[PDB]
Amino acid sequence: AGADEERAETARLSSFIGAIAIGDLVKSTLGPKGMDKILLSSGRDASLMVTNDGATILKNIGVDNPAAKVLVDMSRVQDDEVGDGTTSVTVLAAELLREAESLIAKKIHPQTIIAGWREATKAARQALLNSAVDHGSDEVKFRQDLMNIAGTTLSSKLLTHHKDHFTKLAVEAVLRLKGSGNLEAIHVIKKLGGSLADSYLDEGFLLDKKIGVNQPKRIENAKILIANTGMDIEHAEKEKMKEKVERILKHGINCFINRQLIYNYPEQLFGAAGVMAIEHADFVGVERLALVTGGEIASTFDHPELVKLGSCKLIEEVMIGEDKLIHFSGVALGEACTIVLRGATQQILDEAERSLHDALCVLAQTVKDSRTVYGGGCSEMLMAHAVTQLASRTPGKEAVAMESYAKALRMLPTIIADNAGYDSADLVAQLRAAHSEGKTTAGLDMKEGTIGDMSVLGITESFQVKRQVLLSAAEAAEVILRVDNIIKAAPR
Amino acid sequence: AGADEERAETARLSSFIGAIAIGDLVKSTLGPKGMDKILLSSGRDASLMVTNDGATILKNIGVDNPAAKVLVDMSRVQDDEVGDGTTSVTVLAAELLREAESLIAKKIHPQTIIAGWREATKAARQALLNSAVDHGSDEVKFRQDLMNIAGTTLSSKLLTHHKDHFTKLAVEAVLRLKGSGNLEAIHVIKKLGGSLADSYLDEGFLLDKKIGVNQPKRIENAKILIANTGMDTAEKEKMKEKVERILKHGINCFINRQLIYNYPEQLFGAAGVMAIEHADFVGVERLALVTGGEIASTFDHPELVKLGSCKLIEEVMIGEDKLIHFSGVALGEACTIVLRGATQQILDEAERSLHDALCVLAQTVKDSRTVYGGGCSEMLMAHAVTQLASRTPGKEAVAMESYAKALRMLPTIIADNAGYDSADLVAQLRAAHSEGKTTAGLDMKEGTIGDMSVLGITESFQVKRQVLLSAAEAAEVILRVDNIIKAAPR
Amino acid sequence: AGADEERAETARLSSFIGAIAIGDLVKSTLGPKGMDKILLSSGRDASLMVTNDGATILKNIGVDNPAAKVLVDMSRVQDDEVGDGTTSVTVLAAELLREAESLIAKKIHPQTIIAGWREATKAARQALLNSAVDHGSDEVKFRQDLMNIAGTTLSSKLLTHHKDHFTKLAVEAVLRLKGSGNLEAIHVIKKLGGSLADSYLDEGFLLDKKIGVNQPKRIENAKILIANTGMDKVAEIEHAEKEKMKEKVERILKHGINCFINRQLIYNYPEQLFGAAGVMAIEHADFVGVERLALVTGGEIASTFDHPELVKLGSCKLIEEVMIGEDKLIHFSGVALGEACTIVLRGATQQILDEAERSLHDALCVLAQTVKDSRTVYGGGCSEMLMAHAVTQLASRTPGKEAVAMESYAKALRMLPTIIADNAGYDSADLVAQLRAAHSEGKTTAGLDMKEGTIGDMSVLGITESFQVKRQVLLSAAEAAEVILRVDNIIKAAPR
Amino acid sequence: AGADEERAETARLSSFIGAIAIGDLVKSTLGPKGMDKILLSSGRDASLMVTNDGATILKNIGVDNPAAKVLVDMSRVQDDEVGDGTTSVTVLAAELLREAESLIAKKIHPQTIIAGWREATKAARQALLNSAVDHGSDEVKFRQDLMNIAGTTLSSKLLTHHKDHFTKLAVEAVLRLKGSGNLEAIHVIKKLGGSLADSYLDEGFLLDKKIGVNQPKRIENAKILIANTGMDAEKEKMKEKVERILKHGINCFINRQLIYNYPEQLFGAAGVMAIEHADFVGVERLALVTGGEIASTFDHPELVKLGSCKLIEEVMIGEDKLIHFSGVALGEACTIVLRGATQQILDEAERSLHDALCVLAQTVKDSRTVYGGGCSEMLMAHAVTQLASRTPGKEAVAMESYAKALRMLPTIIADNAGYDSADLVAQLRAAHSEGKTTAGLDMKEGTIGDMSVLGITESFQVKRQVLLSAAEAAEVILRVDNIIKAAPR
Amino acid sequence: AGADEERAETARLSSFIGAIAIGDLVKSTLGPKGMDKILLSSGRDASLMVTNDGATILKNIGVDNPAAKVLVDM
Repeated sequence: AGADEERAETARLSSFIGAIAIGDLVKSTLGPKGMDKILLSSGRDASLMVTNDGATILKNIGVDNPAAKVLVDMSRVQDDEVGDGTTSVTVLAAELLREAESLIAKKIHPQTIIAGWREATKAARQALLNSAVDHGSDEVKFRQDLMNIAGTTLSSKLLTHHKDHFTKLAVEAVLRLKGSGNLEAIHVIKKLGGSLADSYLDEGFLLDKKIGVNQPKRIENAKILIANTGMDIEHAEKEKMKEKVERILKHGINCFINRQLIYNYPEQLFGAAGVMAIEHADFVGVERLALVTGGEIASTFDHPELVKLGSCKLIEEVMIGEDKLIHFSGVALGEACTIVLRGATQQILDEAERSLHDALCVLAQTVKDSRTVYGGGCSEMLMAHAVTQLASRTPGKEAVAMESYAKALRMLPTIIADNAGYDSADLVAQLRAAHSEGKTTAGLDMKEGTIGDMSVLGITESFQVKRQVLLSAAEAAEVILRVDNIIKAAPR
Repeated sequence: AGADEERAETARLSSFIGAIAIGDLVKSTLGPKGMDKILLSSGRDASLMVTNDGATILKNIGVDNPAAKVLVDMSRVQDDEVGDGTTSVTVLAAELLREAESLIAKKIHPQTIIAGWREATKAARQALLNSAVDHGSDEVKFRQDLMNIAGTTLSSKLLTHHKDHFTKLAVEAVLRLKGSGNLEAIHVIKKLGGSLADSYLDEGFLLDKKIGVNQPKRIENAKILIANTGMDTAEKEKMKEKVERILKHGINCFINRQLIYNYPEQLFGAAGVMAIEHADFVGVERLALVTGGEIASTFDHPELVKLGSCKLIEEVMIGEDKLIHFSGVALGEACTIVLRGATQQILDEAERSLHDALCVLAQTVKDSRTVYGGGCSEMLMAHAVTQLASRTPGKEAVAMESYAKALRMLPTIIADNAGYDSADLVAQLRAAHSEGKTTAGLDMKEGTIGDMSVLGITESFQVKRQVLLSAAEAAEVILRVDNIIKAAPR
Repeated sequence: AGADEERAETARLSSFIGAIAIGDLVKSTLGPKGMDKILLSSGRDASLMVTNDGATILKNIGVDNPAAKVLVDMSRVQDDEVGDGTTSVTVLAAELLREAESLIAKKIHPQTIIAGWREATKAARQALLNSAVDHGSDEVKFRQDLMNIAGTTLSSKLLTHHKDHFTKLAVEAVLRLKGSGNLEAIHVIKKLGGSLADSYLDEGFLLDKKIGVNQPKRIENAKILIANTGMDKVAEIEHAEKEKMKEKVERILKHGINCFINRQLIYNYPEQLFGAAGVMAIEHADFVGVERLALVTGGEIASTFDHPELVKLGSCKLIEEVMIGEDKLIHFSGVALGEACTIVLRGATQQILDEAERSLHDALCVLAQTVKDSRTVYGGGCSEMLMAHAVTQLASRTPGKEAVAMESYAKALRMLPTIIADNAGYDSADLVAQLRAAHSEGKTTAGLDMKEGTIGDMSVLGITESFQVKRQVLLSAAEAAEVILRVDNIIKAAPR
Repeated sequence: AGADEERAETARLSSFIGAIAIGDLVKSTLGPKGMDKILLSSGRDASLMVTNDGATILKNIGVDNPAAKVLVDMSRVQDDEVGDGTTSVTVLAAELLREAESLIAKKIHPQTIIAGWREATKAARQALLNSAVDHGSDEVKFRQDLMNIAGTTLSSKLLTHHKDHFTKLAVEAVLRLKGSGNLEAIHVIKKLGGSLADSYLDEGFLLDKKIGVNQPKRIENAKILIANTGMDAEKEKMKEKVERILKHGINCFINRQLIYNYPEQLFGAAGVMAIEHADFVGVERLALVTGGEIASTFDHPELVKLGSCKLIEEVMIGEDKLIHFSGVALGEACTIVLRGATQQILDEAERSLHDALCVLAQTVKDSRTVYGGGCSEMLMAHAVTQLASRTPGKEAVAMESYAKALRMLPTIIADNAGYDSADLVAQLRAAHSEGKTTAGLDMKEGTIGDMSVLGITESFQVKRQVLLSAAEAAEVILRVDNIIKAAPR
Repeated sequence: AGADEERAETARLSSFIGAIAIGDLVKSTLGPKGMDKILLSSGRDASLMVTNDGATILKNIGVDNPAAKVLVDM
């Protein structure tokens, strides 16, 4: 009873406890019926932060003494190349530690057990495409573009009553995204007001800056000017003023965008002319705009006329249910487009700044991968039936490592059933029988409380989440299990 | 949170902890690789006692706050009609608690789960007699009398070097005592002197006493007199009544259970009669069944109301201690085994094992059925029970599967106390049983798997049927009782 | 603020700790230059008890909570079938625990190693029948009466200088004693003076008492009387006292009474009578001597003054009060029975002369069966080195697991040569290697000669060990100590 | 001062405790079944660092009062000029301290026991000398150059899935440098940019620097100039440098310090490639390669300078620009150079090439190796046990205690395999006694097998350094007189 | 008992409490005989604002640990 001082057995437990504590908070977030949580902290925190995405909160806060923060940091790298959907990778790693309890009972070299990871690779061969799956999106694709994985990513997120519609909108954005040059030039801004649609799709670019209170409300047959150099004895200044206007009247210029500080003198002049300019426009938006507007060659005040190409469908500032912004539309190119999101309404609403970035990635993979797997636990039960056989028929050493890996899969069906509110035990017996039969389409239906046809619901998981999780699941852990717990010092 | 008031889920956990703690101490006492343990206490304990037998130590002390004393008390009722062998019933009852963790996931009501226990009855019935119990042990029996179950009882006891030979001797004792209808006339004394044989079998009853330093050494065509009332009590009249009745009978030996009066004693020496003073009553009762008995009352006791055996009564040196031998009983039903041994705590240890060796063998003759030991029975049942869970509809299936799962730990427990990797042992073990060989089991000495029959290890059939149905009913009452509230006695 | 708090590996330590504590006290005792320790306790203890014999002290006291009393109890059975010599069985068992530190390093299954204990069954038995060389003793035996094992038992004792002579004396005591009669009525005492002999042999039983200053110097064809009850117109009553006197003298004369011994106070009137008559009486005689004496004299029925004549059986040879150099003591001697006999050692109130009494009981046991066994082995550790050279071979011979346990047993014999030499006052390191070469060569007689400072001929010295002590020690020790390490953990829980 | 004064048994104990703490952490790290380890520490570490190689972690941190740090420090000297492979030198040294508890029973003085070390030589020498182990290493050798010990050093480390091949490359480097002692002038670098083989072999030395944006890309029949003093009226310095330079035909300038701007303009037009703040370690090694020169003041060019004129150029081999020095006339010194895939594993390759390099140079020249998997150790145990009986008075005590120590090593290897060592300990003993030096513990087998088939051989140097260092440390602290102040610093 | 530690079901109660706490202040305002509330805040606030309009006051301040700010914004 009691005692804190780490050597031998105590060493494993600190890592063991860290893994179990995080699993309960993340478990609620999995699949179609996930949950949203709020957190409050003193240092560099304003109020409770509610993030649906597990990865965002783990990076943000280092709450306590036990070791687990380093494991958390690594997940971000995964996010850049795929990331989100639902947070499941951390959970599988945590459950790996649970049978370590059985390891003391084993009473043999813990490190020998590492051969189990090699064994896991054997499991991996068996794991690979043995579980029917779904063929996936051809490229662009009609119906299969969405009403799939994005909805699942959203399911945990607190907005899915109307949000699933929003997700459906997002695949349209990804299809246009491919071809130009991987992923950049994507920007979306949320709106503080609610509507049934809850989102508008723009054919151009969305920006939020204004020259000043004075100037005409809207421009047509717009000409766009982009300058690298700022507009920045007093009589000599007037010459700078005049050159700007002289070149400007001739073109018919409707809008001027400059990436940096804008000199005050021209501003007075623009208002009389009827030309709208933007001060300190961000470079990333501008560069994107150039693709959209046909581009410009930006240099010194010589920049006007022919060296400048400007799209002209329409540039205007449009009131959008509350916070108004400038909309660039009708781009001749058509290659780059912008999405405007409207939120449920709350602190959660501002996540839309970088939420889309997480959203773009799951949809982009679905269209790009051209492969998928069946949703709501369909994949997990089928694989579990196959793995149980494998341990029994491999004699001696080979059998112990494979069997332990196999039971890990059983918990996932239950986690989905438990968040459903239906009985987990009733669910387990019925679930296994349908998968055993051979119907890969059949899966967990939370709404029913019983097993049903997953395909009818339309919930499917993309192919990348299943192959990648399996490859490094057994590689990240092995460096750690090679070790018991840490070297000399007198920690904590 | 954290301070002793318990309700619902917190109440269940205390029961859970008590079961796990007991299993680790008892596990080391299973089969051929079992071990001896010594416990020390202060306050009405005398000091340090060693108990190989799990049941004896558990009954003696209620050590701490967790609740398990009542569960412990039950094992003794089992012991008189079967008991011992090896202690396995407590372990199986304890492991049933582990499934309760999966139970929280079930999250509603554990009670309909109980239906699983009757499902368990099919599993219980299905594999313990399904391999090859054996056929025989019809009566007295030549070779098959031992080098079987007694050895297994001894298996849990390390002393089984010299000791397994001792075990072999015990069945000879059971053949005369067979029936177990009435267990009585068996007396064993350990002797302080080392020898390879370690024990001697006496054709009768062994007792340590002498009249005094006078009186004849040996009697033949012996007549035996036992008196309920003492010789203690004009005095000459008591003397003459005793002599007159005595001479006609030819009285060879007199045994009295209490104080003896001196006047009689002078008489006995000249007469040629050997008398015993303050002989223990329990020996006397056993003796009565043995010699046809007698009615013990006042000095009218001699002649016909008394019956006496006619073979041989003499005092014979045993090792380093002087004892008297009663033998040649006409009845033949009751006889005595005398232990010798090296002499130490262990020699006193044999006292603990006597009332263990005797019970197991008695049961083996009556059941006429047995199962393969060394864990052979346990792995086979596990393979068969896995199929059953899949067959049954749903909720029942969930409960049926969990019971099957528990059998897996036993192969592990035998290997774990043996000295070989538990993980490696399980994989190789299952393949042997799966194949179809009943004889094959766990060979602790080997470190792998082998033929159990060669070693001579078998388990009584009766221990296996009783453990299965009884465990179900006992487990059923604890899940059913959720609220346990108690305070310190006084 | 206290507690016992121990788990898993610490539990192992409790078995470990008991063995180390016992070994340090006993090691000094072993061999020719042994050490004597006095133990004093209060509360159901009297004073100054010092025991040379390791077995006697361990049995008497259960000092503390850790387990060790049970291991101790085993040694007494060994003592019954052969006895002592020097205490060594406990020491070897203790060192077996040291390998367990190695066992954590082993880090597999400590119980698997326990298989070695099974192996020890074979290890102990090859130890048997094999080893030391000697022969037999016929009966009575002139030269071979002693100058053998008693010197060996004594070697542990600080006593062996003048005392080896005392030891020689003890077999004379056994020769008169010999038979299967028992070890009965053997009494030996000590006296406050210094002489080369340092001891004397009394014909039969020693008692420190006298009737009074007056009375005959000695009695012959003596009759011995033992009484349970004590001797304890106005003028006629004084006359009546004389009546008690009358019965005592008139029937005392018919018997021929030469000595009266009473275990209590004695009335003064009879005392005058005994002196004139020629009869020697003893006031407040010790009861323990009396019961023992009765076996010697054939006994008697001790009741009221009716006690004389036939109910009394006195043995007659010589009862006298004799000079023991300083003070004077009375010798019963000449017992017809022959079953019981006595010898006298000299020292008294020295400091530890009472340890001699403790020393004495174990020493007597050694001599009594030397004649009965008729078999012995060479002393001075000659027997121990030879067996040790042989056992190294054995560990290699047994496969796998068995070799580790058998090899440990072999090193146990090595320590004895070192202990014998170390207390001698010579360098232990030099002694061990020179010793091994002589035994290896093939000479059984050669052994450790402490006075020499090197190796010498044991047979000339007169030091031997009973064949029985070596056979039994190897069998019983292995099987009995087997029990101790078969159990790794001894615990329970908590009190408060 | 500090004044921590050591007394008899309380002096010995500090040495005893240090040895036990090190052994448990290092034991799991050994050979094929070797494992990576992580550490979190007080003070300035703030996080968990993972180093497979035991030596790297021990030098970085000096955690507590007893001094084991100095024992630790010694292992690096071994690592730079021989070294690693598997960490066992520290483990064997630690195990000998346990016996000292036994030694108090002996109770004379430690020094008498010290006789064991003369006999450590006789018992052990027989042990190394029990023979086979080393094929012979003829000199260079077509296939025995590797796929042996370097591969095993890598085995404890993960990079081995594709880096076993990298290890193979390293032996080629050692063979060309054989003779005149050992190691000098060996260096290794890694480049970001993937290839399946993951390596490029350079016949010369690899340096990562460039003169500037301008200057000829490739130089031919190059002359090398090394200056002890930096380039840093001003025009006169410019004039002296140009006049001397043209006659020599100087194609490259290497200076170990800061370089002045004026000469730089001249070098581009001249056709001479110069290197700013060149590393001294590369230069000294390079000097053996180019024949060297005496570096003085600008008077230095021509005869007082000796340059090698084969081929110097800066080559784009992938991503980061590097400069290749090639054509060593001496032949005594060469480099190697490594490539990768662009992975964490690749940077680990840098960690183990050093490990591979040191082992082979010593393995080839010493003409000795030992059988791994405990083959050498059990055989050694059998020979030593009879030896104690053989020795006289003062000889027969020290040797006997040393002999039982060897017994533990077979046991440690069997457990890390996972099989029961009890069965293993004497089954193993019977095979060594028989006469097969090639037989030993087979971790993969789970019992005993043929070590030679496995291909695990240990450098003879790794085994001598460990055994001698093992108890010398034990005997020195117990003796310690008039200790002064405290802390290794 | 004795602590403010809360999880899952007890956790729900804090959400529960926020809704009840807001209702008592607002109810007085809801009709033809309302009260009037002032609310003075210390730290980066300009004077105490006394508001009879319930919507205006809930939006202006995020007073404490319990969560109700998000309900208010809509």
